[PDB]
Amino acid sequence: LSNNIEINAYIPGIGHNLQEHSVVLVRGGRVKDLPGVRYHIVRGALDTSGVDGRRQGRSLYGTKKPK
Amino acid sequence: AVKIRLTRLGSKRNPFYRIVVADARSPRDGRIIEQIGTYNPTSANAPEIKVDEALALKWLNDGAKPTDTVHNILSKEGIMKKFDEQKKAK
Amino acid sequence: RNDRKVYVGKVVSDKMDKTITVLVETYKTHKLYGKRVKYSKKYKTHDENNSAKLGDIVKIQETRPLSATKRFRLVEIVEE
Amino acid sequence: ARFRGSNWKKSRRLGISLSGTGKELEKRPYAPGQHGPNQRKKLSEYGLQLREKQKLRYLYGMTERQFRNTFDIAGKKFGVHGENFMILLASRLDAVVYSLGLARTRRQARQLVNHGHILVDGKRVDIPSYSVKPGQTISVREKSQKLNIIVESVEINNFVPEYLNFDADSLTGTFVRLPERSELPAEINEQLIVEYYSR
RNA sequence: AUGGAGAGUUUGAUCCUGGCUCAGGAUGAACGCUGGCGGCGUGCCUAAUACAUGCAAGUCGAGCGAACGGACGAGAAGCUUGCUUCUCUGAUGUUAGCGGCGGACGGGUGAGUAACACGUGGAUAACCUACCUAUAAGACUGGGAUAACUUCGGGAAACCGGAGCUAAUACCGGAUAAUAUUUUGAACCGCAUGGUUCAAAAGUGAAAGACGGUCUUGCUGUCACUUAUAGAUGGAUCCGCGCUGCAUUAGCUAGUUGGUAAGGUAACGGCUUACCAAGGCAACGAUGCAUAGCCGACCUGAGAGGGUGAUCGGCCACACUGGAACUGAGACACGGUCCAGACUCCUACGGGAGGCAGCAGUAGGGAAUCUUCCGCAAUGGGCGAAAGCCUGACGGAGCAACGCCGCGUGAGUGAUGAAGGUCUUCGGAUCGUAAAACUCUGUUAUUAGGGAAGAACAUAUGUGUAAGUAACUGUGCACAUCUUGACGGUACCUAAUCAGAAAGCCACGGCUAACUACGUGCCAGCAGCCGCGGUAAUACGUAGGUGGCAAGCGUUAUCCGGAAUUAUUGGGCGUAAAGCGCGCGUAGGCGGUUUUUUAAGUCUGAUGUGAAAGCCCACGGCUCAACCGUGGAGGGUCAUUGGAAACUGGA
Ligand SMILES: [Mg+2]
Ligand SMILES: [Mg+2]
Ligand SMILES: [Mg+2]
Ligand SMILES: [Mg+2]
Ligand SMILES: [Mg+2]
Ligand SMILES: [Mg+2]
Ligand SMILES: [Mg+2]
Ligand SMILES: [Mg+2]
Ligand SMILES: [Mg+2]
Ligand SMILES: [Mg+2]
Repeated sequence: LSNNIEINAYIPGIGHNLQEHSVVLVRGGRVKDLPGVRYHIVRGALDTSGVDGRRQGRSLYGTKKPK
Repeated sequence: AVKIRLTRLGSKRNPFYRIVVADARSPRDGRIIEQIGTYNPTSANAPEIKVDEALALKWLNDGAKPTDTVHNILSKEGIMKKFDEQKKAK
Repeated sequence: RNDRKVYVGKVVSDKMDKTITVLVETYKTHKLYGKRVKYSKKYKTHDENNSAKLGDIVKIQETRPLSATKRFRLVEIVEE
Repeated sequence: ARFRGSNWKKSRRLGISLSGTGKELEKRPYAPGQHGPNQRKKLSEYGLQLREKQKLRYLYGMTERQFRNTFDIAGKKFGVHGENFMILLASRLDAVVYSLGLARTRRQARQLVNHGHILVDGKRVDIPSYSVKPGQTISVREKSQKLNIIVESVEINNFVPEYLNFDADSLTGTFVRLPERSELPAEINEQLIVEYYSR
């Protein structure tokens, strides 16, 4: 993180375009299954791309309105 | 210099002034010595005015000097004439 | 005209020259539990003639600063 | 109005004629949607309180924020909270115009007041949220004194409550006094809404 | 009386205990999707990080000399009487400079500060105060300089020197004046120290002129000047009480605590020094460490409480870092000075310069916070006699759904249940009066016209009246008139045209309102908790429908609530977490019955104060509302004072 703390962040949605050195936005909220994963990566912010093919609850996955 | 002046209240494009005795160095809308009245120049197409004559005369005798608008307001209320008459006939 | 605060208290030390320390006792109430609890405050007062002695109940009155920490003057010895 | 939706579907959902005619419930008195027919589930207590609140809110054609604010201000009045809330909802210019009968529908009266065909004490009022008070008069704009809709609604002689005194010749109504619970619709249990806003 | 809801989850099942979690409210928010408008607010919380550039403090010619400038209007005719020089007059004006006042306000910031910093209540017989107001008395008589300017010399610049000359409301001597200082006497009074008044004397310094009127240089108006005493304002000091975490911080203090003398200060004082003494603080938490600007208030809660200290007001502190003083009524001074330090810049390399936590803006940091805008028209401030100048205070506009409030995205009729989507038991059901179509409206929007208030004034011009005058001009007051708008041709109003440009977000297993079909098949994926998904998934993704909201809806972060889960209100310790292994005993806490007395607690009345804004109640004004305004009510463990004696405390 920008404060030099290293964390594990879950990537929500189906399919992602993230690799090493990608710049991502991280919010709170742990994944109960994953022990040491205590944060989430916001979709549709900075490098992270929106979920492709998502149509319901798009704002939660950073997908634009298809129209 | 003690002075009698208008401190602004109300809202944007809707001023409403309180008439206050305050030190000249104090901020406008800030510390005051004592309020004596109110002055609304946007009421019923005629400036509404309220003043306490006793306090106005006390401060005029003490040495507080009004501003232009406060002097006009006190003249309209007749306080200036009474102060002048008392000073002349003291 | 305007008077100055006067307190009554016991003398708890007089080793200083012309100075006696007076312990005024009060009872502040606990702000949450409301119980009465003792509160002592020591006052440094001027004793010009060293009349007051360790133990006697004396009376003090507030004055202008007289020393680094003396703000009171002995008025009378209520008891002894 | 602000909610531009199927008032028939809303009436069917809430089991009440928002228009007051009953046409919506005449044929299909059950809820809309794929599961409308053969619907037999039982509402919980929260569901019942919510349904009562929604009945009143959609009856008066208001949004949730304004409805809640009106309920809050009514709570500050002296008396029974629910009755005060109901009379305050009745006092709205939309409700007053609709009761006077210058329109055949509450939404139509809302559009009239919004477009400014109404005057209160002889002055224009564009805001349907306006809260009328006893002793005031509601008139109609001269440029719109001969509107087909308004004249037809006036011709249809509807009942005028006691708290309103109307004269159709001048198209002039008067808000005489505050309404009463009996005058206000009895299909609403205001205690349920009070409890809903309690939790 | 205005006020208080619970639910899921430990088991095969149960009751209890117990934590975890959820439903509410809030925000200077950020992010994701989406996004029409108006009104009122709010908008660098991070780096007290560094800052390009512009602007944020000047004004006074009615204090002063000088310079520039040149009307009105002189002289010769160049025979051009329309153009001309110097031998003039030279007015309306402008300025670099001396001098006065203002640069100590206004604006920014919260680093430091755990402290009489702040809040509340008091005290100063220990204090200071320019400008302002009132009263009284004065403003007399002389003098020496210097800036500017001219000249010579040295500089890239910053700018420097030497010589010569000249002003003042600049500076200085003397004269008279004191409630100020010394001494003596007297009168009265108080909270130790002391305070007020009177009478004698001795020492003793103040000042200024400018612009006008009458003109008799005599009188005199306004402003300005000096001394004294009061008022007002502002500031200073002291004190009770309140105001934070840690003992895995227990000792701290040597000018330290007191006295004497002196010095010093507006002022008292170890404030400082010399001497004498050994005192002072601390388990009622000293010292140390950590963190922090404090408050009015703000959020939440039924309350008690808990959390916070943005915007606005008060108080404090700071101005690259540290120290110091100068000038001044006032500073140890944000856009002053000196010194030291870090950092940065310019240079002709000789040497010079700077401090945005002012308004914009740049770079950087950050999840994140705006225009290098307009005007002094309003209010306020500085200077000026005034017009007026200055004013990034302020008043406005610009941007941002950041918040709150208001209005839209249409309304009536409309079964003939149209097409089409989804489901189906293949009959139908549903989207659905929804749609289509007819009728209506123009809030909004486009076009074209009209168009506020906010503006009071000041000044100037006319009169009237009042103190003074010997009388005017003037001065105070009163009534009239010309003129003054950045916003802005904006708000608002009118007329015409069109439903036409203006709906999205989340959710639908229980909590919790809302269910079905396909795809998938412990995978992909969901998830706040319990959990869901391995072919019949209302829990994953899509679709139809439905629910909640709606120009917003969700997510994340943080605070209060629910949590009686630190329990004063309002919990416990046999077996759930919890009685020290047990004595002896210090401080503290608590304490048997009666009588008298005190009034510290306790109870009751009066007075002052608890700013304003805010919350609550009422009323009034914006078309409504938010918002704005005005009254009321509230808020102290507050203080002074008078009363009662049952209980606790004292005798
Ligand atoms: Mg700090
Ligand atoms: Mg509670
Ligand atoms: Mg300065
Ligand atoms: Mg600066
Ligand atoms: Mg700045
Ligand atoms: Mg960045
Ligand atoms: Mg609690
Ligand atoms: Mg046990
Ligand atoms: Mg035992
Ligand atoms: Mg108040």
